[PDB]
Amino acid sequence: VSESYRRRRQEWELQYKQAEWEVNSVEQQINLQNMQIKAANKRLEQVEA
Amino acid sequence: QFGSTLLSLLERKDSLSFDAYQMIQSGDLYRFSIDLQQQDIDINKASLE
Repeated sequence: VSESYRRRRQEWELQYKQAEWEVNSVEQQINLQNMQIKAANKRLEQVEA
Repeated sequence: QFGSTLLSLLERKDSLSFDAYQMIQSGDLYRFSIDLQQQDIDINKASLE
């Protein structure tokens, strides 16, 4: 029975590691849209000018 | 002859000066719109980054 502990442990441990890289990943959308919003805001220059 | 002359040439000045203002003043467009590519390049770079 002593191995059952390690077995149950490891899937949770790896899922936490999964969450780690996933949170690393999602930063992309934040900076992508930061660029999008600022550029689009500047784009109004062409119209108003 | 004076009348006709001045008329024609002044109308020339007018027309050319219209397009003159248009061309000289609106020519700022490319510098103004440099960001169009100058930041979308970073947009695409950030993807793989």
